[PDB]
Amino acid sequence: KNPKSDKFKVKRFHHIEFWCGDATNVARRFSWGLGMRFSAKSDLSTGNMVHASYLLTSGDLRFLFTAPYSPSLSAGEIKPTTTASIPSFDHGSCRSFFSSHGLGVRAVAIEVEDAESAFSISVANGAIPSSPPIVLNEAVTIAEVKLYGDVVLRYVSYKAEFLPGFERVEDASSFPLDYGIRRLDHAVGNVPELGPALTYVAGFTGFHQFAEFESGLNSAVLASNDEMVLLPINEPVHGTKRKSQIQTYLEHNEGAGLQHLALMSEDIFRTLREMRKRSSIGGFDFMPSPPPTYYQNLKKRVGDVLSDDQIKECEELGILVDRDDQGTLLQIFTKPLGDRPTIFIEIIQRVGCMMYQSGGCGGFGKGNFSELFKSIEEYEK
Amino acid sequence: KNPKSDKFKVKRFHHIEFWCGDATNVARRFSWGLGMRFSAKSDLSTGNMVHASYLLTSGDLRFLFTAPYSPSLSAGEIKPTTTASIPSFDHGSCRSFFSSHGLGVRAVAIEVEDAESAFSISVANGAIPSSPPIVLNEAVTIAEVKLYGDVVLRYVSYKAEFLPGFERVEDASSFPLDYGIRRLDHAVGNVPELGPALTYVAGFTGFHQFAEFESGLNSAVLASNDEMVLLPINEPVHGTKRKSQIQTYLEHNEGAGLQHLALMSEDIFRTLREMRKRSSIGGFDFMPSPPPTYYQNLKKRVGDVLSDDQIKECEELGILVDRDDQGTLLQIFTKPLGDRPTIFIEIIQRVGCMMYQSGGCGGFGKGNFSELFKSIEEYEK
Ligand SMILES: O=C(O)Cc1ccccc1O
Ligand SMILES: O=C(O)Cc1ccccc1O
Ligand SMILES: [Co+2]
Ligand SMILES: [Co+2]
Repeated sequence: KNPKSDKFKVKRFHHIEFWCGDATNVARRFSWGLGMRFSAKSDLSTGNMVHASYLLTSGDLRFLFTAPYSPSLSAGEIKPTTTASIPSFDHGSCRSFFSSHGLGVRAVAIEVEDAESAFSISVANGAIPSSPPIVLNEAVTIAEVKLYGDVVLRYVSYKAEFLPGFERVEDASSFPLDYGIRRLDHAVGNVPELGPALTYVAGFTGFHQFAEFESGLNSAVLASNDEMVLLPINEPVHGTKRKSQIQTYLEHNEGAGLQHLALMSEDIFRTLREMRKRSSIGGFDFMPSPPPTYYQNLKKRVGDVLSDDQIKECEELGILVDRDDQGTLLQIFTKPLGDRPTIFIEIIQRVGCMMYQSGGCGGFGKGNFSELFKSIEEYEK
Repeated sequence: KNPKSDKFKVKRFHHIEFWCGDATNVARRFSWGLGMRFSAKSDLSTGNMVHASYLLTSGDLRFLFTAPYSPSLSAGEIKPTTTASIPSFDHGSCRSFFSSHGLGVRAVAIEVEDAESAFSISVANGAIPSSPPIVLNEAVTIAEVKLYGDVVLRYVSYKAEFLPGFERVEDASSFPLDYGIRRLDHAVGNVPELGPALTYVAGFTGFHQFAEFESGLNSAVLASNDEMVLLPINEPVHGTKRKSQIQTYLEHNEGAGLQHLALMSEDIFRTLREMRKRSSIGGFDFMPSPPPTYYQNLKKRVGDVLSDDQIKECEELGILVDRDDQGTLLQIFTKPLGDRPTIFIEIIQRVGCMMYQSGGCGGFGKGNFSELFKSIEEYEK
C-alpha cells in the first residue's frame, strides 16, 4: 500500500545540478549527447563573479552545470553582498567535492509548496542541514539538507525564469535539440549501508517504501505521496564471485553518492537512435547489448505488449524490457558519463498504469538480473 | 636575419596537454568541435591508476587531455612502482593548477633529438627544472622545464605509439572526424612582463626573435632554427581606454599562462564551415565577425592573392586576412574554450613563402589591429 506520509507538500523533480571543473565543456557535451537545449545562464556575463552555471532543458528535464571561478574575482564580497545566483554555492565545498568525487551530482532538487517549511520540518525530523532557506528576489525560496554522501536534497518553492539572476540564453546560442527526453523519472544513490540511509531519508521526508515485484546489491525505493518523486538506494553485497559494482562505485567515488539518473523518454526508440548516432562523435556510449537469446526470450514475456517489429527494434538498439504487475518497462544504461566508473544515465519509458500514468509503472528492472543471466547462457547456442 | 642559435636540436611541435577536471568530457567536446579523432588512451582500462589521459589527433596535431583519479587508487604506489604513463604527473600539482587556472594548457611539448641533452643544456642555461629526464620503456625520453606561469615546455625524444603505456583506441570508438586541421602553427603565452619572459626563454633555448613586419599589448615571437617552433609572448599595456585583454587574462587566469593555440588548416574555408555548423550543438563559438567595410577593403590589400569569390567566402565565415612581405595570412579566433575568458584557439592558413612553406609565412596578424579599427568606422555607412 501507500500510506501517503509526506511531512510536507512535495510537487515534482525540479532539477539536477552537476558540480564540475569546467561547466562550459560538460554542458556542451551533455547538450549534444542527450539532445538538451541551452536555456539559461548565470555567469560573468550576467554579473555572477562567483560561479558559472549553465542550464540545459529537455521537456521538464533540467540539468544544471556549475563550476567555480577564481575566488579572487569575488574576494571583496560577503554573503550579504554576493553576486552568486545560488546562495548555497561555496568555492571550497565545490572544489573539495570535485577533487574527492570527480564529475557528479551535487543536488537533487524537488519543487515543494514552501521550501522554508520543508527545511524546518525536515531538520525537525532528523535531516542534517546543509544550507538554510534563502529567499531570492522575493520570488523563490531555496533550502538544502544532506541526502547521502556529499549529495544534497534541495527544496525549491515559487510564490507564483529558472531562478532570479539567471538569464534566458539568446537563442542564437540556443539550438533546439531534442531526442525525446521529457523528464527525470528517478535518481539512484549508492551507500555503504542501506538500512541507516533508508531510515535517515524516510525519517525526515515521510517518503514511503515503494512496493517492488543474488548478484551484487540490495536496494529499496523511497517515494513521495503521489509517487512521482522516486529515490532508489543501493548498498553493496560482499563476497560475490564478480565484485560488487556498488562497491566499485564507492571506491572510485570516495564514498556514497548518486549512482545514476533515470530519464523518461517519450519515444525511447527515437532517443536511443539519436543518442547512438552520436556515441562516437562527442555523445555518450551505451552498455554492451544483451545477446540475441535475450531478445528471443522477449516474445514469451512481453509478446502481448510489443509487436515482433517493436521487439526487433529493441534488439537493434540494445533496449532491455522488464514487466511488473501493473506495467512494462523499457530501459537502457549508458557507460559512465566521465572519467571514473561512477555516475551514469539510464533512458526509460513506461507503458501501462493509465488512469495519466502512475509513478514507477513497471518497476525499475529488478527482473532483468535473472533474465540477463539466463539469457547469457547463449554459449550453448 | 636568423642566427640559428638553438642550443640543442629541436624538431617539431609534438603535442599540447590540457590539465582538466574531467578529461573525458573535455576531450569529447573538443573532438566534435574541432574534428579530431580519438587515437590513444591511458586510463583505468590500460592499468593507469593515477591519471586518465585521452589523445585526440588531426593530421600532425596532437591534443592530450589529462585528469587525476582519486589518490586513493594509487596510494600504495611510489614513483619507482608508478602506473602513471606520464611520470611527471602529480595529483597535487594538477589539482592546484586546475583550481588556480581552470581548464588550460599545462605542457607545450616539442620533439627534440635527445630530451636528456635538451634538459641538461636548458637547465645549464637558466631553465627552471620541472621534471627531470625519464626514459620510458627504453624507447622515449621526457623532460620538462618551466616556460611561464605554471606552463611547462616538455621535451620528448624517440630512439626510433604515442607514448609507452598508451593504447591505440579500438576504432569502434575512433570515428574518423576531420575538418581540415593539420598541425600546431604556434602557441601564445601571456605574461605580466614581456622583457624578463623573453630573456628567460631565449636564455635557455637559444631561440631567436622572429622578425615582424597602440591597443592593449606588446608582443614578440621566439623561434627555433628552422622557425617551425614559434612561441609568441604578450604583455599588457596599461592606461588604455579599453582595458587590456592581456590584463583581463592575467586576472581571470591568476597570472601568466598560455593564451591561445594557433592551428593550421589545409583548407581554412572547409574548417570554418564545419566548425561553425557545430558552434551551437556542442562545438566552439567564434569571435564576432568584422563589418562589411573590412571585407570591401580586402580587395585593395589582397586582391592579387584572393579572387572576389574567395574574398566573399572570407566574409561569409568571418575570416581575417593579413599580409607580410613574404606571404598572406588567413586567421580567425574562437571565443574562450571554457568558463573563464582565458584560453582560446585561432584557425590559420598561410599562403606564400614556397621553396615547402617557411615558418611564420605572413606573420601573425599584427596588421589587423589597424585594419579592424579603421574598418569599424563603418558607423559612417
Ligand atoms: O542499480 C541498478 O543497476 C538498478 C537499480 C537501482 C536501484 C533499485 C533497483 C534497481 O534495479
Ligand atoms: O594576442 C593576440 O591577440 C595575437 C598575437 C599574439 C602574439 C603576437 C602577435 C599577435 O598578433
Ligand atoms: Co533504475
Ligand atoms: Co596568433
